[PDB]
Amino acid sequence: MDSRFAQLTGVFCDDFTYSEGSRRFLSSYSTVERRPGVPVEGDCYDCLKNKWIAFELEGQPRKFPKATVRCILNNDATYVCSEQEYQQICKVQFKDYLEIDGVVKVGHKASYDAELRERLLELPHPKSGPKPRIEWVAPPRLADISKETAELKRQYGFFECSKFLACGEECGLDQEARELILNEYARDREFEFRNGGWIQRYTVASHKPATQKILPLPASAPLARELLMLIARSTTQAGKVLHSDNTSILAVPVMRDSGKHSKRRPTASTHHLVVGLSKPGCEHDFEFDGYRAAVHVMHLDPKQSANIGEQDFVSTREIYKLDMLELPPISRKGDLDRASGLETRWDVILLLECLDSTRVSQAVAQHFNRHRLALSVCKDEFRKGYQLASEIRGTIPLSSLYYSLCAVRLRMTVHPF
Amino acid sequence: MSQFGKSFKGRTEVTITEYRSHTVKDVHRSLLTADKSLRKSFCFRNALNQFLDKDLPLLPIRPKLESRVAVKKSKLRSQLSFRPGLTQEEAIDLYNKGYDGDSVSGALQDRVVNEPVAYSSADNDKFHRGLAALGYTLA
Amino acid sequence: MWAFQEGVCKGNLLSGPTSMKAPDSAARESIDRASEIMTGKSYNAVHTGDLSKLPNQGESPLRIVDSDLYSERSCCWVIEKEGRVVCKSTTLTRGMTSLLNTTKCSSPSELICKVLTVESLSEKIGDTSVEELLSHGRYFKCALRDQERGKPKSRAIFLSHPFFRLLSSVVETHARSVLSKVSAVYTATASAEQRAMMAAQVVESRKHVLNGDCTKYNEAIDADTLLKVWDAIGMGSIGVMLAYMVRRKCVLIKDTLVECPGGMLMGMFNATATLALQGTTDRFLSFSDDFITSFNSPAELREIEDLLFASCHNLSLKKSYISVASLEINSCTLTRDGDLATGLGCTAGVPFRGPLVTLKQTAAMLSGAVDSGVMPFHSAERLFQIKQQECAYRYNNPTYTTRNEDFLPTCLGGKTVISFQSLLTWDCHPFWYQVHPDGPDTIDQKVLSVLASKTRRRRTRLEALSDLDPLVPHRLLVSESDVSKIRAARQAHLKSLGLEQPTNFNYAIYKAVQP
RNA sequence: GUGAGAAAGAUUUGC
RNA sequence: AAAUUUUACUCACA
Ligand SMILES: [Mg+2]
Ligand SMILES: [Zn+2]
Repeated sequence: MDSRFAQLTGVFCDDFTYSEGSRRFLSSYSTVERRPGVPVEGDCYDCLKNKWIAFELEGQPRKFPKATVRCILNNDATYVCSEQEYQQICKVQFKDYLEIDGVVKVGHKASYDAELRERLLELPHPKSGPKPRIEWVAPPRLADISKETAELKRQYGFFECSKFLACGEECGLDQEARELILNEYARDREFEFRNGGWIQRYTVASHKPATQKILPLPASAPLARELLMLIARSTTQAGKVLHSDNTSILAVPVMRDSGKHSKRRPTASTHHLVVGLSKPGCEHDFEFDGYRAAVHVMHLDPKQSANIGEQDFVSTREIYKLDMLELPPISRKGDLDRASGLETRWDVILLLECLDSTRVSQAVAQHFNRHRLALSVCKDEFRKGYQLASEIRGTIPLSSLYYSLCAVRLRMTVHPF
Repeated sequence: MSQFGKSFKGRTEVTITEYRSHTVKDVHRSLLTADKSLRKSFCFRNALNQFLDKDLPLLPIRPKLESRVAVKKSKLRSQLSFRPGLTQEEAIDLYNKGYDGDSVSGALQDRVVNEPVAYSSADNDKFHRGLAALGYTLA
Repeated sequence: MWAFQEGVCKGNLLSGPTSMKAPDSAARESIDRASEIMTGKSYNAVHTGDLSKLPNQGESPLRIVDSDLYSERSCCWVIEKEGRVVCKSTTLTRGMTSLLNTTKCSSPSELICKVLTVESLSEKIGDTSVEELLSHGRYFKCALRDQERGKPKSRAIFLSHPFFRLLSSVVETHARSVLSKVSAVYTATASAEQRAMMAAQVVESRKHVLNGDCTKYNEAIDADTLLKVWDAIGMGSIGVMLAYMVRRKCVLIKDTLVECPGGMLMGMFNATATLALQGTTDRFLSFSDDFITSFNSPAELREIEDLLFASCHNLSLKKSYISVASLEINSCTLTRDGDLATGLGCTAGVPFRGPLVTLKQTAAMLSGAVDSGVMPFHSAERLFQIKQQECAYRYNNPTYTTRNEDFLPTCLGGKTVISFQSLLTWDCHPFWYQVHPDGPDTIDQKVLSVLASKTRRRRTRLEALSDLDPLVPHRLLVSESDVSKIRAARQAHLKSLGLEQPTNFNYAIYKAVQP
């Protein structure tokens, strides 16, 4: 019981009658309406329902028996209570906003404010930093992009073949030949066979990054949609060769070898080795029963495979082609070649963007958008935005970055802005 | 021992908000591991079978949009359309007819939708979702 | 291909980067950057501007919205097993429930009122005191934010204690209110394109436009700046407590706790930092770490740079640039007259996740593009047809479907390729209503939602309390017996009506079918 | 395949 | 073995 709610209860019931004439709710703060000779379990009593009603604020319960009906006066101009009638009657009656002293406010000062402020004062504080010097210059020209591309080329070089990009081109093998070649390649590598599926067992890790170079661009990527769909399917269900209309791939779970109790079934964190076939003529050739094909492997974690396989090649290509300029022919190294170049290699580049889970091409595209929209940029700092080699790691991401830079160079050379 | 005394140990009463939040199964998140989840246990196949035979023959047939007006490309602007919520009596009736209470409560609140539109008509009228270029009007 | 676009293009057609890399490296790098900025050798973290312009809201009632306090997203809960601190990764709902159980409070509002009205830090609130709460609220867990376009190396996000979330909710609500009062651009009901149009309207007077982004934004917003802003807007002891918790915060990397006295841990107080900038001047239109300003002469540019330095908004020399005929804000690019810049822009592709979710999201994206004038309607029609063909090629197999009904989509064993215009006008079979962007949820969405509800972090044996009477407030206190009675009555009514489960209600369909 | 326990299990990963 | 501290855990039950 408190005296702060006297006014609140008075306006709650003004002329509300329950049976014919008698006020339904009697305020306990007024002796005229209060019932003498009986205990008071609340600030209001409903004769019709024969129950007590107690008003309290948000988060400030009062000491009343559980049987008493509690009404909550929310701070956002709304009310909550047990009975529907009380909730509705309170809402209409309290349509006028009246402040009841005893409501905590955001600016409330607690008794420990001084102690906490002193503790904050005794804690470390930052030191003012140096004022930067900013010089605005014109955005980089074709020479800077060429320099970046040449730096990448010199630092990393090129592979002798497009390892997994070559899987975008149909090999000269049929379904049965492809399955036999993949199975025999798995057998040759000493992969464990269990429950009709292949598993790659590892014991020790060199714990050093794999060699990184730049993949040359195949002539075209006709089997891009099929390759992505097959990657998705295989990484969803692994161990057996999965076939498409014109190609097939094998997803092998990679598991630790622990002896007898070694893992038998893959979990959600198990990586996969995706093995694909391409035309012969590289160091990764493999022969069996007169069937020759280049076998190329990509090691993907489950998230990487899910990202790669869910991309839409056809829709992306069409959306890009909606408002695209003429694409110049390019060579194996991404250099402009109007004599022996091919315009289909651009599709390959797109496939590369789909195969790269780091999607550095998106960073390059954003920086190139800034470049195109910019009139002046910071000196010796906007250029550094094109040097993303330290951000990524691996053959596929490196090739994607290199060919994104090559695309920027080609755009600046063929369609200068 | 009941789950109420374990999940809410030390408390005899909790707000409906907390109890509802403890059992939430109507929030969708677009994630990479979607196709795998759908394939697992043929859950999507079973759900499609169930929908085609138990839920599909209950959706009312919605009349197609007819009214449209001539429109011309214009400067980008923001179209504000105010969709009002259900009335108290309407919500009570819909609940009494067996409609899911959560959806009715969600529709109870008045809402306003802002969308960028680059087409205008002579009378400066609103357009339906995605049909501004064709001129279909809210009316 | 993005390089050979006539208009503007951010290369958003593909999904963002992802990987299973552990978050140790990113969190360690962020902490090291924060420490370096603290030493005052790399960037500026000391606020110098005057915030007296901001209005004081100290007399406003302390209001908390429980909707954002309970959620299925992750959070860190601190317990003391024997004598050491153990940080467990739970859901925000579970963390809030545990906090209320230990403190023995019905709702978060009661907890905050009790915390603000104790005689001493050592006073007991249930099984814990304010001192214990502040000690536990300074612990954070680290995770990786993947699928962020343009960031090949994923950034580190942080999961906080339920008490930290409880205080941050109030602080950010009041900061957002003050921001809305400061300018008309920060209105709650405003889209990105509306904000960009207002920005264009604001900088039409001047000649040059500086489109700027801030570098190390989270590592340069010290607890001192947050406390300064909170005191300026009048947050009382809540702001002091939050600043104290932020100053002593510890991050659990792998299996070791690292102290990070600097920074604010990856966007916990976006509104507060926006206020830290907006209260010192009116020449900027900033949203956290992204802003646009305008100027005429190099002197104005120097003044802008000084203002940015004073407000601890360190300019990003790598990304910020100057234009005369362009305006980039909130990722949205507009011409100086306010019209949308021609080109793809921020159009994002729809990955293959569910046979029908993909179609619904593609419909939403195409509707957004067509309405904005990004592409003409026939192009959207062709793209929708192509997407339907691709979905058919990807999902039309026994694994996902076993039906052959004609009305079904070609990707579910059917033979119907719906036209985009036909779908948008609701002129199709009812089965296609779920594919409409404004239509019901699809089968895949419901299946995935249920499966998620069955996950380890979210699984519970509590008797579900769903399909409630609209007239019952969600702040009403209930017990086990009460929920049992409600469920029994509802099930009895449903069985009387002959329905085993409630019938799904769609606002659009109901409003259309009405006379 | 289900449950529980490891700073922890796939709606993971926050504002 | 590879896009190299990642591709790893325990118990009970069925
Ligand atoms: Mg910007
Ligand atoms: Zn090779």
